[PDB]
Amino acid sequence: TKYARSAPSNDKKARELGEKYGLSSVVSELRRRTKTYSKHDFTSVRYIRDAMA
Amino acid sequence: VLLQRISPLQIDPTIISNTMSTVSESTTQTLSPASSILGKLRPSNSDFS
Amino acid sequence: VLLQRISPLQIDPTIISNTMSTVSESTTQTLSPASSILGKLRPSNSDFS
Amino acid sequence: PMSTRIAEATSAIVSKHPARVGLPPTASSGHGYQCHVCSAVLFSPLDLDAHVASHGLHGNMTLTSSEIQRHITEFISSWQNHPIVQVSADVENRKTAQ
Amino acid sequence: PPTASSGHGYQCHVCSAVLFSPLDLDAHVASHGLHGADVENRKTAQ
Amino acid sequence: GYQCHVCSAVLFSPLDLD
Amino acid sequence: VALLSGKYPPDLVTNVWYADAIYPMYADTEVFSNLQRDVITCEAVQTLV
Amino acid sequence: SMILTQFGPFIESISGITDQSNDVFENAAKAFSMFTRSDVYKALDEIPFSE
Amino acid sequence: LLVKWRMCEAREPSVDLRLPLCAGIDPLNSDPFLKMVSVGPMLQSTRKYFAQT
Amino acid sequence: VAEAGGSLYDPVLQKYDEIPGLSHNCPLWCFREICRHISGPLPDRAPYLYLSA
Amino acid sequence: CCAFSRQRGYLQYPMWSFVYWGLPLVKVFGSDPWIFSWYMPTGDLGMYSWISLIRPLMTRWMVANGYVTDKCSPVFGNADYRKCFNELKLYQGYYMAQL
Amino acid sequence: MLQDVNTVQLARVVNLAVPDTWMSLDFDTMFKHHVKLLPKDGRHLNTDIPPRM
Amino acid sequence: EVLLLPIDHQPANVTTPTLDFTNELTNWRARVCELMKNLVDNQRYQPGW
Amino acid sequence: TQSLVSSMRGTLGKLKLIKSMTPMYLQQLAPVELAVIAPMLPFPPFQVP
RNA sequence: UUUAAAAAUUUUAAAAUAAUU
Ligand SMILES: [Mg+2]
Ligand SMILES: [Zn+2]
Ligand SMILES: [Zn+2]
Ligand SMILES: [Zn+2]
Repeated sequence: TKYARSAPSNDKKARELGEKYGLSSVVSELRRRTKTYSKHDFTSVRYIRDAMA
Repeated sequence: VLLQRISPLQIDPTIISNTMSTVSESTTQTLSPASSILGKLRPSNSDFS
Repeated sequence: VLLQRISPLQIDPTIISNTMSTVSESTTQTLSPASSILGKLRPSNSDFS
Repeated sequence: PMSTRIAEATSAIVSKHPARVGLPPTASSGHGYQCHVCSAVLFSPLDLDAHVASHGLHGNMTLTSSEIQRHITEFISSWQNHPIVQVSADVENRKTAQ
Repeated sequence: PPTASSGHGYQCHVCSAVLFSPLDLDAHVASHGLHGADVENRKTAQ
Repeated sequence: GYQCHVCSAVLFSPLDLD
Repeated sequence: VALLSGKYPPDLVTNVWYADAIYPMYADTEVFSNLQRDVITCEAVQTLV
Repeated sequence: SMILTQFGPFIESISGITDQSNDVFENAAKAFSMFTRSDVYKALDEIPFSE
Repeated sequence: LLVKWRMCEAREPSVDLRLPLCAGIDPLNSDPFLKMVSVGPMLQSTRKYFAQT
Repeated sequence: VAEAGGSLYDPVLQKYDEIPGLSHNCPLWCFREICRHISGPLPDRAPYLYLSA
Repeated sequence: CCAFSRQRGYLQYPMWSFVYWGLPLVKVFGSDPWIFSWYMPTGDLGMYSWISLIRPLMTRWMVANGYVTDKCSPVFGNADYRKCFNELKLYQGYYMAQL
Repeated sequence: MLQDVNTVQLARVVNLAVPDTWMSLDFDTMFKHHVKLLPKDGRHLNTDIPPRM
Repeated sequence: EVLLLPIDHQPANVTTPTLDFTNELTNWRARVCELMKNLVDNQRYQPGW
Repeated sequence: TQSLVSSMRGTLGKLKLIKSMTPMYLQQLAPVELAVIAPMLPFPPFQVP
């Protein structure tokens, strides 16, 4: 647990960008689906690869 | 057949190979006792009946 | 992990490699003492923990 | 979902062994894996497979799904028997957290 | 002995492949399942 | 079919193979 | 080859091994029915004489 | 239906069912060459996409 | 083609089978996963196999 | 051509992979629908033909 | 690799050229499906690699369809590779890839 | 004049290199330790190599 | 206020260390190598070499 | 030559002490199995000294 | 009295493929 993410948050700016171009539903869907991964696993890295392809 | 069914012994002819592979012998030489006995003996669990 | 972070000690098998590489072994042989320990001195699942 | 899918794949790779039981061996009920080329009864999947492989005239071997499975079981036995791999975990228990 | 196989059979029927011989087919399916009266005859019977 | 083990040549009977 | 290569299972206990490998051939009762055949053979030879 | 009727042997060859060979390869290549874009979009029309 | 070989034994693993090293190479991707986990990634320098001149 | 063959069998995992066929591929659907709605009554179906010049 | 293989008096590549460039086989010579990985190198080394793993079956298939001769080759035994590989267009792709 | 020329000649006659796909793997230790020129059951009188080759 | 150790401790006296051989963990390696040399010495144990 | 004579010595001395269980089996367990199998045989033993 | 270590150099100049600044 001590190695959890501690860099500053990326929430307000991301939602601002998503709202300025109408892509708010997509941003909210990604921001929601990402918060369900809490284990460094093959499945989470596959999630990142798929989201970035 | 029933001796095979009952007996606990098991013949695995890799003991011979693993013991003959540790022999120290040169290479500039036209004879090799290890290879010679491995050829003469041919350890194979095909017919140990 | 705390000991590894606090210690000024490093580990590298290149020391063993360079030490072994100085002994002279015959090219025409079947047993290589320097080349055997170098093989069996690499940990499994590469963990030095 | 992908979690169940990767989990099933990991199980299909890693669960190539029946179990680890402490009991004396036995021909009948000693987990003796019987071959068919000859009536012998071996006490391990890898043992039975080395049996069947040494059956087959080593000079005339070619690639096969059987050989692939043989090498995979031989490979995973070592990772299963490594001690750090035996005793290790990622998630904390109540007692260790306490 | 060192037998081989030749020609005829091809039906994998677990993964729809076609093999080189029925003996190879048998070995292949076995791998699947594994991973994943004369008087002399009268006297002998006697 | 009976196959050699030194050059992979294939024959059709054990005496021929020998 | 069989006399040079030979090994037991990993940790066999011979009493248990034979106790559960010798059971079926003694549960099969067929040697008792041969003594009657021997009786009939002797009776027949004597009657012939 | 269309692509199957065209090159079923090629489907079998590259899908790990039938042994590969040069004849199926070159026949399939013929099928690729002698083939029009209207044929492409008709083949796309044949696909019964789900919801 | 005059030289023959012999496939004897599976070498011991060179990396843990639970450690993601490249996203997409997981147990779902069987062959790359087995090659990566039984050979191990690259961390060495072994250039120039007989580029002598 | 490639997807006509269907699913595949894994010699390592001993099972057919679960990858959805073309009937779950919304990029192909959008491609076909855009080409349709652009072509309309015209017999020619390609919205432009790429050529050397 | 088929759709980009023919174009105009035609000139076609046999698949053996593509196998020479690096692309790994699937089901050649009556073997099991999906035996070869792509990590097989490209060129002579890769060719030797994928051949030596199948050579016994590779020659028994040849002998099982006609191709037979009275010449004990050290590699392929009695089957006449020199005629069949010319027939199967193996030499052709193997030497066209090098151009 | 040093470095006798039995190595440059072979290096110039043969073209055997590490392919592209192996760059991510650890082929060096595979060359060093896990391809053994002494066969499994000892010498053979065929696999013997002369001292000056 | 005491900590036990399975090996002897001896504080250094320079904060810029350089190599030396005088310690029990090197003497142990020396002893082991000497006895390895011994059991390799005679032809009573390794005759084919 | 001396090398070949020494290699033959090594092979013989390594073949005389080969960790095989077959002789111990023939001494300790084989007669017990023969005696356990004999009374159930259809054709009783017929021996001479 | 017989065997054997053999050199691991570069930065390799140009032409094609791919990755990047
Ligand atoms: Mg830039
Ligand atoms: Zn058997
Ligand atoms: Zn199958
Ligand atoms: Zn032959």
